[PDB]
Amino acid sequence: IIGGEFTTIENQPWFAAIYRRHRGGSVTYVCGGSLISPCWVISATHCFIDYPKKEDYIVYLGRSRLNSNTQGEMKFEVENLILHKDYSADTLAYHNDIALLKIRSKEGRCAQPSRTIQTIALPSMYNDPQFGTSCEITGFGKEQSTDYLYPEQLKMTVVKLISHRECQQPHYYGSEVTTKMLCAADPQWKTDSCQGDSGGPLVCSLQGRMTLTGIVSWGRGCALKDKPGVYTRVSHFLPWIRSHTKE
Amino acid sequence: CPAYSAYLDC
Ligand SMILES: N=C(N)N1CCCCC1
Repeated sequence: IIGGEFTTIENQPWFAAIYRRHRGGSVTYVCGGSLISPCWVISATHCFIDYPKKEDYIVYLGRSRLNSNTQGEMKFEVENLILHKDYSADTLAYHNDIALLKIRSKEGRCAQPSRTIQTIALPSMYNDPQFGTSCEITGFGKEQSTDYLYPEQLKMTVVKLISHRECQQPHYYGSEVTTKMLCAADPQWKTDSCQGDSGGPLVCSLQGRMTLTGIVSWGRGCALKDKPGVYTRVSHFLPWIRSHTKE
Repeated sequence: CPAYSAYLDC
């Protein structure tokens, strides 16, 4: 996250931290995700495509720091890794960039909710907020594009939704933005998602509910003029989600 | 890796 502010898991308790194990034993951060039910985490397919073996992943919930444990955190193995069948990647962007992870502990249990571990509500089909609405993004992604390292402390910021019309202009992304994507940005372009925020939540309060509106997917640079962040439009994928979550 | 990837391994 470029700009914004440091936060803790209590402010975003559905945030899932996803890591990949290596052979000689080292564990490294992969992507963000969002807890949508005790046994299920939603993220982005591009996080996993290159290594799509479930045994390779660990999920943490209740975790505020990247490479240090947070008191109360829970570790999970990935029982099932579900990648979207129509996923693709261009020279530029990803399509159908959505994934589901069924989590279970070594004890055979799903997530136990707490002050640091909560689920987030899904949206209503084909219902997204108005353009110009302010929403939250969260993650452990870079604080500046030039950084080599990732913050050890979780961060969050605010960006405003951009009209499909506006984001589709060549000044911006032209035809690369489809209707299954949502754009959002800072009006000064001063704050944004960046590398390592992928798979994480875009959260808006539509009506009275905090709701998972988008999943961090792509963009050109970070906090770059006329180049907004692009998010998997979750309200267009509800049949896919409910289908693969009924087990 | 697409040019506009944000993925931590691109
Ligand atoms: N929102 C931006 N700028 N992004 C999204 C995550 C990939 C890097 C670019």
